[PDB]
Amino acid sequence: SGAIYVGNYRVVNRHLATHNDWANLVWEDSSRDLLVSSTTAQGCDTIARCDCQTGVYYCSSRRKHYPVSFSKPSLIFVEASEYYPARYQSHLMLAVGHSEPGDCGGILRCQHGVVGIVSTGGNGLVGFADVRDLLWLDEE
Ligand SMILES: Cc1nn(C)c(C)c1NC(=O)CC#N
Ligand SMILES: [Zn+2]
Repeated sequence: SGAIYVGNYRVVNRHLATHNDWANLVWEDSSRDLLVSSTTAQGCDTIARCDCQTGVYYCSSRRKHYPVSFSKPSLIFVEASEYYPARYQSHLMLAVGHSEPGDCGGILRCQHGVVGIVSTGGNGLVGFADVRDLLWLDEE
């Protein structure tokens, strides 16, 4: 589980979005496993705006933050999972590391702030849904 809280936005894995999230929808994209809902309270999480391929992620299934190298966001074939069929997930970054389904929503952070959230895993790879291209999370 886990979210990003920036301005009047809450950024969650689309597959973990609540009824309250869908009742307060701003933007969702199934191909990226992202959903953004409206917040009453201002958020102050800083979104990275950068090209970084090094950072740190939170892994709930180890209670540990791990430093990783990761690929730039891309369209990647992800084995069938419980919530998406076998498919191209878009805007996905991969790193060598541990992840289990409930790690979804752990933050990946670089020197510039929040890069993304844990979304895919298996075969020793963890995938993160990028948010750095979502420039509108900054404004309005
Ligand atoms: C973070 C992660 N690690 N692993 C092994 C898998 C399958 C995931 N993602 C999901 O299961 C999301 C769905 N459906
Ligand atoms: Zn960065």
